[PDB]
Amino acid sequence: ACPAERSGHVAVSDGRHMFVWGGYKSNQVRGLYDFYLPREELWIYNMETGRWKKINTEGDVPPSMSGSCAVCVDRVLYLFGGHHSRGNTNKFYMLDVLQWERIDCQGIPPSSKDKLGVWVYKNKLIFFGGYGYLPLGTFEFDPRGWNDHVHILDTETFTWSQPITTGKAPSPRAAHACATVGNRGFVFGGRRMNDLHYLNLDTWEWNELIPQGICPVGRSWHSLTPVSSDHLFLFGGFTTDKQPLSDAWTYCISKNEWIQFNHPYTEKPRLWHTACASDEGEVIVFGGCANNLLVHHRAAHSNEILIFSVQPKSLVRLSLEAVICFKEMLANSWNCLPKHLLHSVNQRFGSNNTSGS
Amino acid sequence: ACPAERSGHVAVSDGRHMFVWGGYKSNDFYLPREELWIYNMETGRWKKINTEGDVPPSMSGSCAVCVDRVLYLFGGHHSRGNTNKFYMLDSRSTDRVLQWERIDCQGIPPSSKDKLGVWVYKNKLIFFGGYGYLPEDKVLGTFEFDETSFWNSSHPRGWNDHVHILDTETFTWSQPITTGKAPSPRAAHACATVGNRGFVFGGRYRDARMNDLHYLNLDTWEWNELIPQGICPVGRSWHSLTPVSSDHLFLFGGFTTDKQPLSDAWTYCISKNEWIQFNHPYTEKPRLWHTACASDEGEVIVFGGCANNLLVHHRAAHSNEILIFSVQPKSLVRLSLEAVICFKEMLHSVNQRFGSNNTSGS
Amino acid sequence: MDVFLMIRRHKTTIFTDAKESSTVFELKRIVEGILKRPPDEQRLYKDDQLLDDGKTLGECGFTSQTARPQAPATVGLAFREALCIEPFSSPPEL
Amino acid sequence: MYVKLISSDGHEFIVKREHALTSGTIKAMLSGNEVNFREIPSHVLSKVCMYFTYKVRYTNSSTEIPEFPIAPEIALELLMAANFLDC
Amino acid sequence: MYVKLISSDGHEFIVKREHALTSGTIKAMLSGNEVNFREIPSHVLSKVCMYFTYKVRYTNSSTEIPEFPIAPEIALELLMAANFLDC
Repeated sequence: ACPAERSGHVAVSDGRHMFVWGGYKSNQVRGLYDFYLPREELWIYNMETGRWKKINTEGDVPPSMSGSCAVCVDRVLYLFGGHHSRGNTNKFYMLDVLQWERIDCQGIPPSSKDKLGVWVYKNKLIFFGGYGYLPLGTFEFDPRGWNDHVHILDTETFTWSQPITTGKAPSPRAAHACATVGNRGFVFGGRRMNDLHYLNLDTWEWNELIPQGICPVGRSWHSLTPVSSDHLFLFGGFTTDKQPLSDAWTYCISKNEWIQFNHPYTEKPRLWHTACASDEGEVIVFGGCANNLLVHHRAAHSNEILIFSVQPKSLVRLSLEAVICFKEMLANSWNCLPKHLLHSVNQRFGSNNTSGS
Repeated sequence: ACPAERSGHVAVSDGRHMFVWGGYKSNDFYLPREELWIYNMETGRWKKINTEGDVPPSMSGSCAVCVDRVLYLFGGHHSRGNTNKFYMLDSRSTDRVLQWERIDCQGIPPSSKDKLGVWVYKNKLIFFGGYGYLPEDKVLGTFEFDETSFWNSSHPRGWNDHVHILDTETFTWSQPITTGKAPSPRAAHACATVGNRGFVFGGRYRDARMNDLHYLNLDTWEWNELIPQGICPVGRSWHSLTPVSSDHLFLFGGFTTDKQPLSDAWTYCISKNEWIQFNHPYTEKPRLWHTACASDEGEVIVFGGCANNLLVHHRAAHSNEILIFSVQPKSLVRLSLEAVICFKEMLHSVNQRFGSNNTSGS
Repeated sequence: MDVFLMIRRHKTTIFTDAKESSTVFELKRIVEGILKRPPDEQRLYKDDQLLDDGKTLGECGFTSQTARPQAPATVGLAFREALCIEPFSSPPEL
Repeated sequence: MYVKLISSDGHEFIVKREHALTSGTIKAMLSGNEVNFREIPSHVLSKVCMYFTYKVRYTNSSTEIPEFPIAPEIALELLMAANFLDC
Repeated sequence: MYVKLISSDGHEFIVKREHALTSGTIKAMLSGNEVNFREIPSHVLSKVCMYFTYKVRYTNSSTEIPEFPIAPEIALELLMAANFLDC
């Protein structure tokens, strides 16, 4: 009914369903090997109801890995990179009994990385940063090291391409956060850094943005998800002093300023957690750790769901929750139901003729 | 670097290093014959070494042992059927490329077969059972044709209950005269040696996998069947059975009669003659046609195998994961070694430490 | 069930095992064979309290889940005298 | 700029055009002013207009969003009206 | 039958003879009773004695092995002592 606690997993979203795969957990007894959760399973969380469904996947199943990068385009999962018991990986997997598909793309694939970020444009997948072995851009060493590559993959024809960078690219880093708002591909934090950059996905030009005023503390293993066309949402992180973070920020894009966001989860800091935006103005974050991750035997991996109410809910959702609340009372009531209204709605959404049987 | 996923491979160890060879994986495909994979059980890191000479064909179901760091390989199934050839590889050599040696043994060898077991007693390798063609010689024991192979195989095959002795001093085959009721012919059974007792558990025969436990006394050559009072692990084949003490055998994984993969672990106490189920974190990672090797630090290291019913080849979930079962208390040096490695940010064996830190570099 | 303990007089630490149902009088006889002192000349203590001879170890607060071999429960011992357990050395901090 | 939403019983609700765009249905009907609702009564449409001002005010708001009260006896009417209006 | 092991600060640890034989170095000295470790402090020797009890208890247990806790401040000293005692 609930996935095992994990960190370093991937969570993708279509607006109403959240897909969770991979990650790793700490064993009960202290040891020197991490426990990677089974490759065979994929967890789906319904953001309207709050329950989980576990489906086992066959086919070209990718190995159990952590720190991978995933994206959900038209309910089609794209997975690249990560880290397993043998080392880093540069293999690219896709997933629409569901079957994983290992695709041999044209062009030159990137190196084996993890803790990177990704952007989604019209039909291109744009990956940035990471950490891994030696193979455009730079590659600073720590045998692995931080990354600057901006590899691009076309989903229409499956060709690995790299863009011509105009402007100052950001520094090598991993465990950064990426968010997409229109043609802007945002980066923030990592290494714990505090810089804020965006890349124009249309002109392929790097830009540096310097917010004015109070700014979030430099962090790693944070989450950055857009909550509007002019707002980004940052939660959690990992300071330079390694202090876990339970604070949330809202970054206005047009005004280029930062505002703190209040929430009832100040007692539950998270790092290496995933975050997904719902269609009801919420940010759903799952997994991550509350303790210090560097000490693996003392890690406290979480399987909880934290819901931030960033935007007001729709009138449909508000009314439906009122109906759900007053279920018994309304079952003994009656109300008018104009046919033209009902037919207009059922024209848009359809009506199932087999229900109730 | 990283050995590819495989089932039907062989894995042998000296208590510190695990040697991995052969096996097969789906695209069917046998893994490169010249590759020898060495897994360092202390550091948890893999190493690849190439081989030369009379390199055996790539095979699954071969039977292998490590005696005094010498690798001995018998039987198996390559792409052109079963064999009964015997190979030796001396891992103590300083060659950059180790030289396989195929030994023409004296005496009459066993039939061409795979998926058998072996016991290591004083100066002898004792092989039992398997699946393959009819013997090409007079042999003590029983052979039984697999009726499903008449119409579905290029040549009929079946199970045997043969016992064959390979004397490592002279490389001569022989067959002991045994007493008592030998176990039925079988394949994909599991063998474990404790002193002069060669235990055999499970396997497949005719129809339906089994959970009978037998042992052959390697001094008196007297077969014995153990009937434990109480619960027993379900019948299975393609399981692993590893001695973990002078009195305990460790059983993991396998394949039920109803084709269900298994993730259960059991310990059999030889003196008490009883089974006890073993709690472990790998309940969601069933394995069959895997290998298991005992470590010098009270661990059983499981490698390879398949998570599901591999009889459907295109949907077989072959693995290269390492599964570690802690079945005996570790040494304080090893425990203190792990503690120091666990805190490298707070403070040669500590220097090598382990590999593949998923957290480092963030 | 088995409980694993440390019996500390002043600077002498006795590692020993016992059951929850065993009396603390029986624990005194274990000390008798090791330190050659009859039980009436001994007095055992927990953190601060004194244990009556008739009470069992589990009744005194020594459950199996706390008195483990890798972290035995401490039992103070006084001869015939105020109980005084000297601390062990201190590890250098990092 | 203001727009006028007219209920079935003839009530005229004049709201800000930006607020009325909260409903996708109203946004499509204005795109190219008045909008007529022959099947939405005023006790429902007035509640919808209150949601318009509530939704716009607390969109991208630093302070916590308050609860929107919905009486049970109008919940099902409001749900159907909201689904028709797409807000 | 018990044995006495004395640390570098004069602390005396009385453990079972079967438990102390886990250390090969202790086995060698006893076979050549009490043993004096003029270079092992009491905070490390107490850790070592609990390992003796832990090793004997959970050997041939046919059960999952519990954790042996080792604090980071004592890890370096515990490693060297364990190496010296061959246990």
